[PDB]
Amino acid sequence: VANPEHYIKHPLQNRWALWFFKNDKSKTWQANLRLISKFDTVEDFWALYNHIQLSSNLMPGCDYSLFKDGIEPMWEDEKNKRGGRWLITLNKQQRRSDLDRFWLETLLCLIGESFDDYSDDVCGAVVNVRAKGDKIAIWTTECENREAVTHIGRVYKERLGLPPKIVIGYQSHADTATTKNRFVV
Amino acid sequence: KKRYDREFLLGFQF
Ligand SMILES: *C(*)(F)(F)(F)S(=O)(=O)[N][C][C]1O[C](N2[C]=[N+]([C]C3=[C][C]=[C][C]=[C]3)C3=C2N=C([N])[N]C3=O)[C]([O])[C]1[O]
Repeated sequence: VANPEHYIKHPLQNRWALWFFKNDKSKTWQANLRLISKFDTVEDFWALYNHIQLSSNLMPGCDYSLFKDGIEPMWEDEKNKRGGRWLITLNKQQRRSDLDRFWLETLLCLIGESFDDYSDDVCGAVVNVRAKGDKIAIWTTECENREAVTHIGRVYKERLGLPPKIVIGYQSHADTATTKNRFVV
Repeated sequence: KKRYDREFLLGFQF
């Protein structure tokens, strides 16, 4: 038969679903959350990424959310309720320089499965486009797993290329909706 | 099981 290496799509470990949040106050938060499309290969990822707008070009109050097929971009989802997020705080000047660069590095960390065995703990990621300052976060399934959370946050910091002086905080979803850092790297 | 390098993935952009 034919060597599949000449015609086959490069498959990912997980199928990923990209979501979009359009800020509307007349509707509830969940009503604004909409699904864009699903992909489970490398080519289909770039087929989606190339035709959508960058995070810097969105309106204030819009979110991109890339999660595993089956997990919704909210804390009340089974996979999310017991975990938390590695938050990256950006300023207004980092929208031009860092925002689109950090988000695509974040996207490649998810689909590329860059955290070894602890890539299974990863639920997804979401970029917040706000006028007061942009935010990027990687969500995990369990905040109690110390070894899992610490590895993801360390390797994620190394991928983005953040200086050692910059300190980022992991905060759980249960503490955010009731903020304090459970871990720092 | 299925893992990729960042520089391998960037080559499939165009
Ligand atoms: C923002 F994080 F920017 F989205 S927000 O400050 O929460 N926007 C205000 C409004 O958003 C609602 N919200 C946001 N999320 C996503 C989320 C989860 C964990 C940490 C940060 C953001 C959710 C909700 N609401 C619900 N019910 N589930 C979510 O997952 C908040 O209610 C807030 O009033």
